[PDB]
Amino acid sequence: TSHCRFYENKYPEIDDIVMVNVQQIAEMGAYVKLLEYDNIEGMILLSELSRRRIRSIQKLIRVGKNDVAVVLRVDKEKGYIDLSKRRVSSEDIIKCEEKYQKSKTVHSILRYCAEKFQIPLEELYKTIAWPLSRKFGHAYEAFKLSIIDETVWEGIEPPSKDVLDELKNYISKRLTPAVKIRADVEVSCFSYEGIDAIKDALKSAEDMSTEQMQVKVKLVAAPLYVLTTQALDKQKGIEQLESAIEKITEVITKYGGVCNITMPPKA
Amino acid sequence: GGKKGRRGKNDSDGPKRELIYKEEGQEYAQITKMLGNGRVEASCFDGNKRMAHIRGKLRKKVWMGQGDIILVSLRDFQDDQCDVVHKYNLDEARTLKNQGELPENAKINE
Amino acid sequence: GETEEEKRKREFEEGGGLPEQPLNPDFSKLNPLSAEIINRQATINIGTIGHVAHGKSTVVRAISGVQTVRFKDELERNITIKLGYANAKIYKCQEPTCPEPDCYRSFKSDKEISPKCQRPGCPGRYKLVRHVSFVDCPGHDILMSTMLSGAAVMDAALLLIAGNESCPQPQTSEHLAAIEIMKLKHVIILQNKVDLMREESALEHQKSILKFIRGTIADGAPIVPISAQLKYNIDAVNEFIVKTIPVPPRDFMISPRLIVIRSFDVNKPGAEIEDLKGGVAGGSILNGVFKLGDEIEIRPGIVTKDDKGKIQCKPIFSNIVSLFAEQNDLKFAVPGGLIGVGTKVDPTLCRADRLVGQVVGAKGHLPNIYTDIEINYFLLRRLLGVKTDGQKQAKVRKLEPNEVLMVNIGSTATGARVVAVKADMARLQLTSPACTEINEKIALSRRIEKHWRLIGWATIKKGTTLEPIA
RNA sequence: AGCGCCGUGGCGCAGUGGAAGCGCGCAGGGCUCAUAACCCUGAUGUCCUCGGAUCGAAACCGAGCGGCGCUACCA
Ligand SMILES: Nc1nc2c(ncn2[C@@H]2O[C@H](COP(=O)(O)OP(=O)(O)CP(=O)(O)O)[C@@H](O)[C@H]2O)c(=O)[nH]1
Ligand SMILES: [Mg+2]
Ligand SMILES: [Mg+2]
Repeated sequence: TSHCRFYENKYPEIDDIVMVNVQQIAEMGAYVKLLEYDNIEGMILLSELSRRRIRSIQKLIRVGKNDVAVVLRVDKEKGYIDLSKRRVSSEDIIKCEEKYQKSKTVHSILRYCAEKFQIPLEELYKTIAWPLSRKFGHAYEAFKLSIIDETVWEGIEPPSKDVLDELKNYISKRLTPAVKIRADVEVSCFSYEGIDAIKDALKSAEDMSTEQMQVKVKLVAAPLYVLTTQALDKQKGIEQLESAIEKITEVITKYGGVCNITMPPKA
Repeated sequence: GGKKGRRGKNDSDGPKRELIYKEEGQEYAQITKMLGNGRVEASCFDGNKRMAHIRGKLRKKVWMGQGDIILVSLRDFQDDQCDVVHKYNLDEARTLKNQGELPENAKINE
Repeated sequence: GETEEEKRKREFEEGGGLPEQPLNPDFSKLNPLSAEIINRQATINIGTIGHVAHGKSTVVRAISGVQTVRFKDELERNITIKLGYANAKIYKCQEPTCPEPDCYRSFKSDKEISPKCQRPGCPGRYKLVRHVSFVDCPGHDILMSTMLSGAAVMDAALLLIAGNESCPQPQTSEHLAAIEIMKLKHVIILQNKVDLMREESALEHQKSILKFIRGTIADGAPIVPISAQLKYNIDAVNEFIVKTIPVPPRDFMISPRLIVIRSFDVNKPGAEIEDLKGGVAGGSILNGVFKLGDEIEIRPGIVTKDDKGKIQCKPIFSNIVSLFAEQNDLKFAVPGGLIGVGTKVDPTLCRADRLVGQVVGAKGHLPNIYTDIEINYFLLRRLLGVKTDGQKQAKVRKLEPNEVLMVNIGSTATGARVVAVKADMARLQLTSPACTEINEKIALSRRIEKHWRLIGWATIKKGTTLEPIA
């Protein structure tokens, strides 16, 4: 079962950008299911549908698919929403798609957990969702942290240890992402002996390949030597390759040859 | 379509007409290009490219386009130019293709 | 039942395999025809000259079987800059019964010392009479520096003329005169287009060829029809190479020297750099004998410019890690052949067309580098390689002071500036340093029709020396 | 050879974590006296092939196939 809106309230807020799945259209307008929030329909007026002049209702509505939306007025006694689609800026739709994708990933993960445990999704959200959103501001960022740092599940009471264990199993199995930091060094050496110097620089660079960050010097052509690292934190590899650059410069300068930098370490 | 049709002769020869062959100078040809002033260019089945006038009883009575088999009468005093006399509506053209009055290298089929 | 590879291995073992050279043979007793020298190293360099879109790599692979790379994804079909390399072992059939013309045969590098005679009915083997290295020269109007350097390296020549096209080809005359410049008369003229040529038209074309080569220094150059696509008329080429071309004077008392035409970086990608190789100088030894593990230095070396505009020349010191012939690792070097000397030189130093025509001298010998050279030059009356429509083929002008001219000093392609002009001598100022050891015959080219055009020969008589910084 | 890119339904593209996509084509229908414009509905797949997790794979990944681009012919 799919219920229990991600955000703070089942009913929407004022001027909150929303995220629609259209179901049918009447003469007045479109009554549309809201997927960003739990299940409650919104009314999109015909005069407030299309940026262009209205000519083809079904060409733009696309019954059975998802789209962006904006809320204008809300009813806080029984539940009613006034919605618009014309007034969506060129850039806001991008943040809308990313919010949809992350919220839908979280929804799918927790719906998987609820289906495995046969407990209503609302209870699992009661034990997992919004205390996590209070701690970190986004459940997906906290999920990534729990992938890295397991202190995320500290201070929260789960219904059972099995729930957290199987949630960790699923997140490790599905939310598995290491960034390839790649740099290019041009050896412009003209000295007497460089192959020995190249080997010594090779050893100096490769010895600092840590347990979690293994830096390897790949060879493609004569001048261009590639330096490859798998940066898990993305803030340590650049220093590793800078140290490698210092080492290779130290090795090369004293022997007689020269080395030049072509591509510094970057993501 | 239009209100023009009721002003016409109403000459309804829809049933299959008997196709007309070539007689001592009348020869078959193929429309190659459409020109202006009601004149067409016809490649005749003799290796020549004659200039054929869209002709009386044919001007605004039948409408003809590129790549249409055609019957055209020559002029003995001037061989280069000629006159389109009859048009075959792509069915008896197949029959002539099998009988091969024209070289079969000119293959024009829909 | 036996696989063809097993048959080839059995023939190779029966043929003697590839005997390994002794670590230290008695050098004074060795000759370029000795078994320990001939089995694994060539002794005569034969160059190929011809017009573009004529076919020389095809002729080379018809003769030798070793293909030229024709690389760089844009030089694959049009032209090549670096010279091609090929290796053919010349074999003769000992049996007196088989006719002499087909007794000889050029076989690949991995061929056995005594392979079976492929002629049906003859159960004889083959005797290795000579090993030669076939090198392709670029016959293109702008591609002259590499062509002239190769001609300097070459000891024998092969001119290719297409019968069906125009009889007088000016680029063929260019290459022939360039060869005449550097004291090489062993030229075997070969007609590429004999399949598509008529009975009397071929005779007329041959008569025209004989008419053209009358006043040149080369007089008795053999002329032989060959095929490049049908791959016939190769044995006669081997016979003519053996007979008309004797061994150039090259023995063991002369000082060891090297002339490098091409450089290679030995670094196979994908595999980790832990297992790599140094830098390769592809050079011919026109004089001297080398061994395993020697101490050498490239005399011109690195060229650098100071803030004061002074040209500094750094002799590239290098320890010879190994020397590679066509087939396998050798232990001593036979003079008069192209060898890949794999030394501790940087693969980056051997990356681009850097070590193109540079002289290398072993430790204990001092080739002299020069900035300003006192040269003695001889010109010709008419420019060669110009297609005039029947009006007084281009006339050579006397050289003017302060003119940039391309001088190929044996192997070094330098842009010289004229300081003064005399009746037969001149002063050349070089921004790119160049060396001089004994003679180093020089090819002169001028920029007239937007490209280098050969004008004549020259010899160095003096030079302003510069002392390299160690 | 390595690395970067990719895998139409006919072509150009899109989301790839919830299962066939859009636009341009093509067929049929609609508006119009008639055509174009415009409107409506389809009929086309192995989103390249072999596997792993999974209610789910085409995606996420890997055990490979094929085509493009940089290093560049890498003795
Ligand atoms: N029909 C025919 N083609 C030949 C013959 N000889 C050579 N060719 C053609 O020459 C073409 C290329 O040969 P190739 O040796 O690589 O060219 P090249 O002469 O080295 C170019 P450059 O002169 O600049 O060095 C081949 O495609 C071949 O068809 C021949 O005898 N007959
Ligand atoms: Mg009527
Ligand atoms: Mg070649």
